[PDB]
Order: sequence, then C-alpha cells, then structure tokens
Amino acid sequence: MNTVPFTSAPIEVTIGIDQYSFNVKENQPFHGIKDIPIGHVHVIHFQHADNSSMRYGYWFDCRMGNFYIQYDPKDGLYKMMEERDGAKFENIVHNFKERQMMVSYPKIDEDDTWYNLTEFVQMDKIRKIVRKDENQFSYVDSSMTTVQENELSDPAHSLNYTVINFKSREAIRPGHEMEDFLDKSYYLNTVMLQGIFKNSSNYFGELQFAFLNAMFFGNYGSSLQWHAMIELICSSATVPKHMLDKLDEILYYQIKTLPEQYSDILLNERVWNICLYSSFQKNSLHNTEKIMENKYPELL
Amino acid sequence: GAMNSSNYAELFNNDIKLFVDDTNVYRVTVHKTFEGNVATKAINGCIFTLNPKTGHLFLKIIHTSVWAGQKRLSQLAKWKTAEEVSALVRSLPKEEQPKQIIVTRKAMLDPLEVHMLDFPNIAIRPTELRLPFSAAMSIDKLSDVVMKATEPQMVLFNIYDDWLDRISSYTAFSRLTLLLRALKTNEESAKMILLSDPTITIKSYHLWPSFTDEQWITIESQMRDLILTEYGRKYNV
Repeated sequence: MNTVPFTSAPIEVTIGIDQYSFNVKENQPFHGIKDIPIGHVHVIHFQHADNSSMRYGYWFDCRMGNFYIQYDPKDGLYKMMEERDGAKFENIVHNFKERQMMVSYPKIDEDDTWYNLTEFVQMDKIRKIVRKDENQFSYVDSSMTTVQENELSDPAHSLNYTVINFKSREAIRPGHEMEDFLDKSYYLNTVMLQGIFKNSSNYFGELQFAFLNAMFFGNYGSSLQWHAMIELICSSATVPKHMLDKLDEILYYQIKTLPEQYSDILLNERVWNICLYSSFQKNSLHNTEKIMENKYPELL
Repeated sequence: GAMNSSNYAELFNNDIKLFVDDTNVYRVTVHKTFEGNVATKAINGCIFTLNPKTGHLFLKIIHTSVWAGQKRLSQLAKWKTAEEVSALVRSLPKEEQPKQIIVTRKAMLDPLEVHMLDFPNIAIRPTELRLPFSAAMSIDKLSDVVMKATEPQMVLFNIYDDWLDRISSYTAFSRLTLLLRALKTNEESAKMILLSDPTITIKSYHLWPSFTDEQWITIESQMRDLILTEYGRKYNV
C-alpha cells in the first residue's frame, strides 16, 4: 500500500484521490494519503476553496517512484514532486503515519469501481498523451486543450489524444466515400486499431483516460475525445465481439460513476441517442442502455 | 455560410461558383403489381449543375442502369450526385474549377463534402433560397435528351441562350427563376404563355423562344400573373 505525503496544506482545498474527495481547511495539519492500492494508476486532484477555477491534478503510479505534494506559493498550486532518497521518504511517511496526519484511501473490499474505470489505462500511455518527459507523473487541468482543438495554442501544454475526424482523408478511402462514411469499420479496424493503437487495449485505455479527465477536471476536449471514440465503434458495422462486450462494461461503469448533477455538461445527447438507438451497435450495449435509461431518461 | 437574400449579388461576382440540384437524379413511377403490392419503376434522371454568372449548365444524365441491383436508392442518389460533381470538377482545368458549390438541398452537404476532400479550398454551401431547378425537366429540349439517353452522358447547355448579350447575369438569373417557378407551378399554362404567338420560335441552338426586349417584359408579366393566379387558387385568396 503506497503513500503520497504532503509537506503541508497552506490553502483551503478540496482534494480528490480517484473517485474520492475530502475538504482540507487552510493550515489544517494534513500530511497526505496512505493505503493507496498498488496495481492501478491513480489521480490526485485539487479544486481551491477560494477559486474553483482551474481544477488540476496529477496522474501517477506508486510503482514508478516515491511521490509527494508540496504547495508552491509563487505559482499558487499544489505540485507533485518525486523524492529520489528512499530512506528519507520512508522516514517522513513513518512520522506522518505515527502522528495519524494522513487520510486512508477509502476502498471498500467488494468495490471494483476504480479497476473497472482504469482497466486499460497505463502510465506509459498517459505520458505520451501528456508530454513532460522529466517527470514520471502527468499534470492535467480543466483548461488544457487537445491537439485537435488547437488545429481548429501552446503545443507543450496540449493533450495529445489521437485525432478522430469522420470527414477527413484519414477516415475515407478515395473510391469508398459512401461506404466509409456510412460504415466506419475501415477507419476503426485498419486505420485506428491495426495502424495507430496496435490493439483494442490501447484504444480502450485512451477512451478511459479521456472520460476520467472529462469527469475529474471538466476538461471539455477530453469529453469530445471520449464521445468520438465511442461513436467510432458504434458507427462501425464490423467490430470484434470481444470489443463490443468490453465496451458495454467500460461504458456501464463510466455512466454508473458520473455525478447525476454533471449529466447535462458531461453527456452529448446526439452521440448517446445515435449510439444506443440508431447505430450498427444499437443492440450490442445492453448493460449501458439499461443504466442510461434508468439514470438519465431525460437525455434520451 | 448559407447563401440567402442578404448575399444574393455574390452569385454574379467573378468567383466561379456552381449550383447543384439533385431533385431529378432518382425519378420513379409508382404502380400496383399483379398481386396488388406496389412497385417503383425508375426513369432516366439528371444532375443540374449551373454556373449562375455565365449560364453554363452541365447536365449529367443519370441512366436507369446505375440503379440496377442497388439498395436504398434515395440515399445512393445523393452519393452518386456527389461522385459526379467531384468528377466534373476534376475534369475542368484548374482556372475553370469553382471556388464554391452551392447545393439546393441540405442533404447533399455531407455527400459532397466527403467526395471533395481533395479540394479543401472549394467551399460547399447550402442556401436559404427556394430555387425552382426541379422544373428543369419542363424545358422540352432538356427533358428530351434525358429521356432518349441509352447510357450515362454529359450534355452542355447555356440555360440563358444569348440573353447575356442584352442583360446582366443578375437579370438573366431572375428571368430563369421566374420561368422555372411558373413551369413548376402550372406547367401547361406556362408553356402556353411561351409558345402562344407562333411567329416567335426557338432557335435550333436555344432552349427558350427568341423574344424581343419588349416581348420579354410581356412574358415576364404573364408569368408573374400565372404564379399569383395559382397562389389564389391554392389558398382560396
């Protein structure tokens, strides 16, 4: 069970750790989060009490290093850092645990939610979407634009999601215009799966990471990417059965976790109505169709 | 964006542009079968591609053989239209290629955009104008070439005859839309107006009769009278 200690909490802040959240008061004796489950990526995220602008946070994997949070009063945020001295880090954590100055990652034993949301998400794939090679962890915030948004303005601070564009030469073989536009199977199976992603696991990891950034930061470009990757599968007549079944599981847990009160800003009416009721795969997503109809019948 | 009444003079500027009307591409008659079911029979159709500045009409005849063994014909007709407009553009020398293609029906936007991906600088626009280009097949010489076709064919026309010798593009397009609106509204009455005086003929190389400037004013008045008469008959006004 790994630990992310905090030097201190000088400013009042709502701290998220994965799907959990805790409020910390200005100068509260808070020194971090313990008992973080090994085997998954994690996200530690922040929303300042005095300025709900910029949600921001860090994706990390405790298997890759010893990470801690320290507030920077110059740049006015909580920064993740790596501690390369193992014995110093162990001694800091031990003192903070002995003084019970840490919150415990509140995982219920029966509860697979986080695994279900991150099944395909790898830290190495996150570090290619979010490019800052000198750190082992990845900073994301509410305002970061995607490479696709930027095409349509600081490229170093971009989210490098794979560009999906249904009315592009990449999506449409000369000579197969109607075929490829009405049936996206070429674009999904040859261009995206065989060509760019190499396999369905990498495709689903990016889909899952987009959703998480949309939900935890309200990152609009990430929400666009999540819906585009759903629509690309649902708009394909030819999809491997294992991928359809896995997609239904993926989307069910994402719709299950979404805060009921963010459905208006996180769900695209057109894409969901097309995917569940019109598309080639309208009858392939039974679990997702059932939860959507029971939780968000207004959207549909 | 959309071509409307606000940006109407743009049609007659020096930027090459084409209207594309797909109404008459897929044409059927509906009939009872022996068993008392209903079937369609396709007839030859056409794409109406017009330069409103010059009057040049690229009439691509759509022969019934292109539907043989195909499904979802009303959908396919839009993609076949877009394929044939794309092929026409690629056939033209660069300096004759349009900078804009205006589709008369919004359902043509995606098909045409996808066929024209190789031309990112050609704008594909809809229009808020209600244009009467469906009535092209009321022009006897156009109907005749379409019906006689035994294979796919392109036929080139100047839909303004020699009018641009005497009037502006703006005026010629206004005359054309008035004549096509009257033919759409009451074809029999519009044709009687055009052919009523036997001494005014259609030249072998023309579509419309050889009216003097004063006769065109009379004819245009008679066409507006027909359109208004038919509106009063329709609405009991």
